[PDB]
Amino acid sequence: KKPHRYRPGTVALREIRRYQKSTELLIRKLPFQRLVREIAQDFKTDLRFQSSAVMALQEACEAYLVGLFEDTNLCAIHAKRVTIMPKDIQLARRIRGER
Amino acid sequence: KKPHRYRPGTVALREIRRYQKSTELLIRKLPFQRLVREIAQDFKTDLRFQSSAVMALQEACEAYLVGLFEDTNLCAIHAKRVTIMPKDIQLARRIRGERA
Amino acid sequence: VKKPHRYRPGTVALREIRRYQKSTELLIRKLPFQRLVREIAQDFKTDLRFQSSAVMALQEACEAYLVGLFEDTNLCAIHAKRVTIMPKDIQLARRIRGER
Amino acid sequence: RKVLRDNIQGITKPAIRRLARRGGVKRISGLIYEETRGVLKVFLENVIRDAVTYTEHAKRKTVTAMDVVYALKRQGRTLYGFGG
Amino acid sequence: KRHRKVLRDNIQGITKPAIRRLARRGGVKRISGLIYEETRGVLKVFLENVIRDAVTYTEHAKRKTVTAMDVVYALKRQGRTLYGFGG
Amino acid sequence: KRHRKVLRDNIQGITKPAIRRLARRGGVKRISGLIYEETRGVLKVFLENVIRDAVTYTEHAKRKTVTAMDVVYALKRQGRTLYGFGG
Amino acid sequence: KKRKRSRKESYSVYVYKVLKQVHPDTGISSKAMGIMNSFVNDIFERIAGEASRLAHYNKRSTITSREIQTAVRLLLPGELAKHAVSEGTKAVTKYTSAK
Amino acid sequence: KKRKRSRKESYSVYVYKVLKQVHPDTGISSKAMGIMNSFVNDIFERIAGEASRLAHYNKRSTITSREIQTAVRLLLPGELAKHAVSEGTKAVTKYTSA
Amino acid sequence: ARAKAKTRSSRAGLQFPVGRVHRLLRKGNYSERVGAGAPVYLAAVLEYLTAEILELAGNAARDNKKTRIIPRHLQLAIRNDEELNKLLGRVTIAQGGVLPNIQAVLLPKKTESHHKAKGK
Amino acid sequence: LAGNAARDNKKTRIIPRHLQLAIRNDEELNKLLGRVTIAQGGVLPNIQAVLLPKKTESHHKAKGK
Repeated sequence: KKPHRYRPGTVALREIRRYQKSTELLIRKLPFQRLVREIAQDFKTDLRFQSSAVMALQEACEAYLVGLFEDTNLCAIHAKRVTIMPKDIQLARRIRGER
Repeated sequence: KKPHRYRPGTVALREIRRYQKSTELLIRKLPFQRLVREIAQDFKTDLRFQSSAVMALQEACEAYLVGLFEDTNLCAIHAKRVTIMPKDIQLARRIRGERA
Repeated sequence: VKKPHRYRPGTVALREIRRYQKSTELLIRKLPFQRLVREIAQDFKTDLRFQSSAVMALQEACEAYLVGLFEDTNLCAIHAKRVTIMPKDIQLARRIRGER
Repeated sequence: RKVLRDNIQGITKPAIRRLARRGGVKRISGLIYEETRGVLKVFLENVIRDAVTYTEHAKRKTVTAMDVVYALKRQGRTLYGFGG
Repeated sequence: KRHRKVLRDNIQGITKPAIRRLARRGGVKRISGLIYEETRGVLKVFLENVIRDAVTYTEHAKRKTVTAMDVVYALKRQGRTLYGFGG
Repeated sequence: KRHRKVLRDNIQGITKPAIRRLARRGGVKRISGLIYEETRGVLKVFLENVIRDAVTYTEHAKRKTVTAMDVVYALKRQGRTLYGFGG
Repeated sequence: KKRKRSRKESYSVYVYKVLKQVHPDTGISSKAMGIMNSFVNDIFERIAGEASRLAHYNKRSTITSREIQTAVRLLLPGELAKHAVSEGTKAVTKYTSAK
Repeated sequence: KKRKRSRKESYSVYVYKVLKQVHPDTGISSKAMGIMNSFVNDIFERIAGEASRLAHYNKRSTITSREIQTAVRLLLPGELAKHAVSEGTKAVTKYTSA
Repeated sequence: ARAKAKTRSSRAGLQFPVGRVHRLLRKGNYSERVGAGAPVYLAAVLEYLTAEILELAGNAARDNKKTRIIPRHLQLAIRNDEELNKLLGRVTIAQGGVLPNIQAVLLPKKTESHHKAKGK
Repeated sequence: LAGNAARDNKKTRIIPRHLQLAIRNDEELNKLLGRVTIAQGGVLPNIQAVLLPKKTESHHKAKGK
């Protein structure tokens, strides 16, 4: 029997290094194709989306989200904590000015 | 009383007298079938409404609305005005206690 | 030297709406409210003897309904552009509330 | 003696203002003082006639605090505190 | 086939004349112009509140059909008490 | 005639693994439990805002299709210029 | 229905007999039976309802005649109370003599 | 004659203990114990008063957890319903798996 | 024999009693047979709601610089909330008070009043 | 929305400050003029609650209990 259970928080450092070195999108295309379709229904119905329009919306949306999480992390390391939490996300948005 | 014109506000007194003496529902049945169906989608999907359920909802919803108007009217005649307006509806709801 | 700083009508009444709204005591005097409760109970059953905690649970519920009909007669006297509560306001609040 | 007039002239003019300056009113007309003695003798009649009915049911001659907490609860204005 | 579902135009389904016939039974004589949007706000909150309690009883019985003795059992709690269209 | 589900994907597909893959690119080491509902509230107020300006350009040309040059034109106004997805 | 179906209970036969005593040669529509049958089944759940609570406060375990007399005194209004507390005692008097 | 004063029963030890977990420094004056026993005896009356109607309307004879849960979904307002239904579900789950 | 035992409340980890909400639910004639999964659910919904009158109140006692949750501090926490003022919305709290509010039109702002001898 | 904030402060002229107390309150007009700086505006009154006087009570060691 070899449990080989790496201690908590050491599998993730290997995960961070491998993920930061590749460019493939991390949210699946079929589910995202629908979230845009639902948020478009209210503005007008009978709107037909070309293939590129869903792709651009995926690259901008991943990029806003990747960033908010590098600023939430910077705020967490300030309070002496090492983990992101719900309260930290709201200091980053008040300071950046989005409100 | 040339049929061409009756002075403003005299056709309506004939309308009030005739309307208060009959009981037929005043909102059309096919459009109100839909408002209930749209409101139901959020609470659950695959809900099937028996014929009576949309009838009761019509005879309660008309009754809440007929009432708010009589209380809005009482408030309007207080300020010396003779017409209902948007502001008057809100005083009736704060006093009755519904809005909070 | 004939200036006792006589306050203009309206500055000794906004320094009392602000000292009575921040306190928890009871405004009505206790002994004159131990005779209204007894005169109104000498007509239903003669010789009824009230306890000492039930002549205070009636004061605290007849001083919290009056301070609740004076915030619905100061939202109806500001709808006709007046600042003075008048006896035709207390009568309107009751008809809409349901207590006529 | 419970002189009828004295009992109702008991809610005096100063205390029909200080019970109303706790609501926001800034100017009070002269006739408010008469109407507001009328609406506190048709409220006590209703609360003190439904505390007598419970008291008679238990064959007692004292109107306890719990009975008033059960008269107020029926008419829609529960009181929390002076009772259990 | 029926390749369409009910959009949200329904709240404007109450027409401008219908709110002028449920207010002439009320005694109103000169309805003002802005009232029509407000009366589609007061009806809109009410129809949801009878509805949420109506669905909550049906899901208790694990059925899929909202029968009228469910509307009548929801309308009693909120305040009214329809007598008639139900048992 | 109609997909029985009308949920239009209710902020779904952003499953715990996807939000634990985007955060790890960021640098986050120990994501806390409540973040997942919040990060489905921030994505939501963004996908709507690029969209409201995107439809507003298409209705101006009267066409019924939202082409990618419309999304690149909307994204410049808010503040982030995507380079090349549409060109 | 009649496929081994259940049988409902209605106070509709009884209401017709009362209509005959007060006003002879007059009839009721079936829509007007529905409003009346509900009232007879709503006054039952308010007059009986106050009786249950009255029994518990006192500590006693039985809802006897005195309790349905205090409920009629409190729930009903002014002169439809004196005329109904009196009517009921007369029927209890007769039953005590014979059953 | 005999002593044996009827022993009054109140949920007042339990209110002091919840004050201690939520805030470890404050203390409740006697009147607040009175305005708190009444709250606990009022929400209990509403939740077991809509459960009994629900048990009878759908012909049935027992109040199981689902019935005491339909009431919380109806009597409590908007947000407090979602948090409370979850808080109970975690607490019953621990009971069965123990 | 028969072993030794511990409170039912501890077994489910709830502070509020779970053996006293079974007697009070069965001796009030609410229903004939009480399920055994219902006393535990109803001793948790009361406890969650107890903290809603014990935490918002305490936070309003520090703000007035006192160490006891007296009767008024209970009103300033059940009348300043939007989901606890729609449940306890008819209840009157003994020896409480009113929440401070003065409608804006009344506040002194007549701006010289006017109508007097032309202040011009 | 600026004149209505001049009666409240008891003056008959809409001076530069009364312009900030009207464009820094309304949500539609503070999301359009949200970067602009008024010439002598000042600031809108706000003291965060955590630092208000005492509150947690400055007793510290509080020797005794």
